[PDB]
Amino acid sequence: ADKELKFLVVDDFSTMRRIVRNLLKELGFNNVEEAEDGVDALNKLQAGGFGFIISDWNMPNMDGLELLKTIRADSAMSALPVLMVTAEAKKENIIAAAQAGASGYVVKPFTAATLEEKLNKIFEKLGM
Amino acid sequence: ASQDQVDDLLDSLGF
Ligand code: BEF
Ligand SMILES: [Mg+2]
Repeated sequence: ADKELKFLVVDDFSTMRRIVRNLLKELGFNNVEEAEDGVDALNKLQAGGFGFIISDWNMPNMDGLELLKTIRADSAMSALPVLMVTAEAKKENIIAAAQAGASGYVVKPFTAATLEEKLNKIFEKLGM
Repeated sequence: ASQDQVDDLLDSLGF
Protein backbone atom coordinates (compact mmCIF):
# COMPACT_ATOMS: atom_id res chain seq x y z
CA ALA A 1 0.00 0.00 0.00
CA ASP A 2 1.20 3.48 -0.95
CA LYS A 3 2.41 5.10 2.26
CA GLU A 4 4.31 7.85 0.49
CA LEU A 5 1.15 9.85 -0.22
CA LYS A 6 2.18 13.36 0.86
CA PHE A 7 -0.33 15.19 3.11
CA LEU A 8 -0.77 18.88 3.76
CA VAL A 9 -2.33 19.51 7.18
CA VAL A 10 -3.94 22.96 7.44
CA ASP A 11 -5.20 24.41 10.73
CA ASP A 12 -4.42 27.65 12.59
CA PHE A 13 -4.35 25.67 15.90
CA SER A 14 -0.96 24.06 16.56
CA THR A 15 -2.41 21.33 18.79
CA MET A 16 -4.80 20.22 16.02
CA ARG A 17 -2.06 20.04 13.35
CA ARG A 18 -0.10 17.94 15.91
CA ILE A 19 -3.11 15.66 16.46
CA VAL A 20 -3.66 15.18 12.71
CA ARG A 21 0.08 14.62 11.99
CA ASN A 22 0.29 12.03 14.78
CA LEU A 23 -2.84 10.23 13.52
CA LEU A 24 -1.51 10.12 9.95
CA LYS A 25 1.78 8.74 11.35
CA GLU A 26 -0.21 5.96 13.07
CA LEU A 27 -1.87 5.15 9.73
CA GLY A 28 1.58 4.83 8.13
CA PHE A 29 1.86 8.27 6.48
CA ASN A 30 5.11 10.02 7.41
CA ASN A 31 5.24 12.42 4.48
CA VAL A 32 3.28 15.23 6.14
CA GLU A 33 3.72 19.00 5.99
CA GLU A 34 1.74 21.70 7.79
CA ALA A 35 0.19 25.09 7.04
CA GLU A 36 -1.56 27.56 9.41
CA ASP A 37 -4.05 29.06 6.91
CA GLY A 38 -5.02 29.03 3.20
CA VAL A 39 -2.27 31.50 2.14
CA ASP A 40 0.40 29.43 3.86
CA ALA A 41 -1.20 26.33 2.30
CA LEU A 42 -1.09 27.70 -1.25
CA ASN A 43 2.60 28.56 -0.81
CA LYS A 44 3.39 25.04 0.44
CA LEU A 45 1.46 23.47 -2.45
CA GLN A 46 3.65 25.11 -5.13
CA ALA A 47 6.60 23.03 -3.86
CA GLY A 48 4.86 20.06 -5.51
CA GLY A 49 4.17 16.43 -4.64
CA PHE A 50 1.13 16.91 -2.39
CA GLY A 51 -1.50 14.22 -2.90
CA PHE A 52 -3.98 14.98 -0.11
CA ILE A 53 -5.19 17.93 1.92
CA ILE A 54 -6.78 17.90 5.37
CA SER A 55 -8.11 21.37 6.15
CA ASP A 56 -9.69 23.41 8.92
CA TRP A 57 -12.39 25.97 8.09
CA ASN A 58 -11.98 28.94 10.49
CA MET A 59 -8.49 30.37 9.91
CA PRO A 60 -7.08 33.91 9.49
CA ASN A 61 -5.58 35.19 6.18
CA MET A 62 -7.58 32.70 4.09
CA ASP A 63 -10.28 30.38 5.46
CA GLY A 64 -10.72 26.70 4.50
CA LEU A 65 -13.74 27.28 2.26
CA GLU A 66 -11.80 29.88 0.23
CA LEU A 67 -8.79 27.52 0.15
CA LEU A 68 -10.97 24.64 -1.08
CA LYS A 69 -12.55 26.74 -3.87
CA THR A 70 -9.11 28.00 -4.92
CA ILE A 71 -7.79 24.43 -5.18
CA ARG A 72 -10.87 23.22 -7.08
CA ALA A 73 -10.41 26.08 -9.62
CA ASP A 74 -6.67 25.54 -10.21
CA SER A 75 -5.78 23.33 -13.20
CA ALA A 76 -2.52 22.50 -11.39
CA MET A 77 -4.57 20.76 -8.61
CA SER A 78 -8.35 20.71 -9.42
CA ALA A 79 -9.12 17.16 -8.20
CA LEU A 80 -6.76 17.09 -5.20
CA PRO A 81 -8.64 15.41 -2.31
CA VAL A 82 -9.61 17.82 0.47
CA LEU A 83 -10.97 16.49 3.75
CA MET A 84 -12.60 19.18 5.90
CA VAL A 85 -11.88 18.77 9.62
CA THR A 86 -13.58 21.61 11.45
CA ALA A 87 -15.65 22.82 14.41
CA GLU A 88 -18.04 24.32 11.87
CA ALA A 89 -21.17 22.15 12.12
CA LYS A 90 -24.12 24.17 10.75
CA LYS A 91 -26.07 22.18 8.13
CA GLU A 92 -25.85 25.12 5.63
CA ASN A 93 -22.06 25.27 5.91
CA ILE A 94 -21.57 21.52 5.55
CA ILE A 95 -23.74 21.66 2.40
CA ALA A 96 -21.77 24.65 1.13
CA ALA A 97 -18.41 22.89 1.70
CA ALA A 98 -19.77 19.79 -0.09
CA GLN A 99 -21.05 21.88 -3.04
CA ALA A 100 -17.65 23.66 -3.17
CA GLY A 101 -16.13 20.22 -3.81
CA ALA A 102 -15.04 18.96 -0.37
CA SER A 103 -14.05 15.30 -0.60
CA GLY A 104 -15.33 14.63 2.94
CA TYR A 105 -16.21 16.35 6.23
CA VAL A 106 -15.31 15.66 9.85
CA VAL A 107 -16.73 17.75 12.70
CA LYS A 108 -14.55 18.47 15.75
CA PRO A 109 -14.25 16.86 18.25
CA PHE A 110 -13.39 13.64 16.41
CA THR A 111 -11.94 10.23 17.26
CA ALA A 112 -8.93 8.56 15.63
CA ALA A 113 -11.36 5.99 14.21
CA THR A 114 -13.46 8.70 12.53
CA LEU A 115 -10.44 10.20 10.76
CA GLU A 116 -9.25 6.76 9.58
CA GLU A 117 -12.78 5.89 8.44
CA LYS A 118 -13.22 9.16 6.47
CA LEU A 119 -9.77 8.95 4.81
CA ASN A 120 -10.41 5.32 3.78
CA LYS A 121 -13.77 6.30 2.27
CA ILE A 122 -12.11 9.02 0.14
CA PHE A 123 -9.39 6.58 -1.01
CA GLU A 124 -12.14 4.16 -2.10
CA LYS A 125 -14.12 6.80 -4.06
CA LEU A 126 -10.99 7.60 -6.07
CA GLY A 127 -9.54 4.11 -6.60
CA MET A 128 -6.63 4.86 -4.24
CA ALA B 1 -24.54 18.44 13.42
CA SER B 2 -23.01 15.33 15.01
CA GLN B 3 -20.72 13.18 12.83
CA ASP B 4 -23.68 10.82 12.25
CA GLN B 5 -25.77 13.80 11.04
CA VAL B 6 -22.89 14.93 8.77
CA ASP B 7 -22.58 11.41 7.30
CA ASP B 8 -26.34 11.28 6.67
CA LEU B 9 -26.23 14.74 5.08
CA LEU B 10 -23.30 13.83 2.80
CA ASP B 11 -24.85 10.47 1.89
CA SER B 12 -27.95 12.36 0.71
CA LEU B 13 -25.64 14.57 -1.39
CA GLY B 14 -24.19 11.43 -3.05
CA PHE B 15 -20.90 10.92 -1.19
F1 BEF C 1 -11.22 26.43 13.06
BE1 BEF C 1 -11.73 25.15 12.46
F2 BEF C 1 -12.90 25.43 11.57
F3 BEF C 1 -12.14 24.21 13.56
MG1 LIG D 1 -9.43 27.13 13.01
